[PDB]
Amino acid sequence: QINDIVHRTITPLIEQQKIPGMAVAVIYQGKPYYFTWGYADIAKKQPVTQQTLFELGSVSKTFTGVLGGDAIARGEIKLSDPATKYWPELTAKQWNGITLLHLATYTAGGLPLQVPDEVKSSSDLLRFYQNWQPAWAPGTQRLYANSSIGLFGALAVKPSGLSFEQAMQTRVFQPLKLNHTWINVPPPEEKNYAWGYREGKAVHVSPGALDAEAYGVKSTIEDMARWVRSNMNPRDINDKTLQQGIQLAQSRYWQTGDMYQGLGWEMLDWPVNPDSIINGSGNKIALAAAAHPVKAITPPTPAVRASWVHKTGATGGFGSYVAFIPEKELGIVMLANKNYPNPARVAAAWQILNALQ
Repeated sequence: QINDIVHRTITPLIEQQKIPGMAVAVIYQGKPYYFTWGYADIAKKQPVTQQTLFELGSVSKTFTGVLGGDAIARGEIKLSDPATKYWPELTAKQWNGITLLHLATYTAGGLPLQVPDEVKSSSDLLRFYQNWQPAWAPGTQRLYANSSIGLFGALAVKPSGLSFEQAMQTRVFQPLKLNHTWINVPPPEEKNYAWGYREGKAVHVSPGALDAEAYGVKSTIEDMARWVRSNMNPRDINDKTLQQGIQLAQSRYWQTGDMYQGLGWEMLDWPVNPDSIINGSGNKIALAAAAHPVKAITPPTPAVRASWVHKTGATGGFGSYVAFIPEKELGIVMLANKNYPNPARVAAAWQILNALQ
């Protein structure tokens, strides 16, 4: 049963990685199953519950990709639009030919993993992009980057007239009944906000430019189970543009190695080789490992049901992982208040979902 494989996998993982608190949801034949361990606050012995909020880190990129997909489905943007269409002050010559597709899929030509920590004002942000010099031509190399998809999210909402948070709330969170999912945790919900732990110290994510767009969502294990269900079976969503946007986020725009780049989501063909995904999540020590040549998929392949769809995410004090297999109606969410190595997350998720086929 589900309980046995979950306990048999997560209990050693928590011990090996010294994880202070953890929540897991397994989605199995259209129903969620929840598990919690440990503490949201170690000192106060406040337990992790199904209402504890965890920082999703870069799992937030799946929300940004879906929000962008919804804007496409609304007719507000196209991925073929130039980035300058929505930010005309981006007059620097290197931006000719860079599209929203490039920003969304990390293929603009070497935008850096992090926005520099010295970027504080909007003028600081404009100068950063104006001074950026691409290492490669657009649409040739994938370099995973907050400064890339973060800007995609910020520009994707410009035709709506809404802020990124208002757009995300009204167009994604509220239609899917994610009523305990936040970019900015409101004061009444702070009692539910777990502490993250980095080297035994309690921490929360630090402010940064494009934080909301790139890594800034906090959510419960229940809302994330609903998130996985909605992305696994979009045809069950009654909001047409949101259903379409969810589908567009699992389209395959680029191929590199064994994986395909969606909007936020990343996909591999199912059945998936576990070494392919465990190794693909490892630490990229060498510079060359950060850039991957991409093959254009034109037109993009519409969402393939026989896929392993997944995304890792971390902040200073949290580590999260989401994966699902639409063909098998199977998925998992793993939220922890410690940033522990990605390969450990993927291996545990693999063992659980493999046992449930």
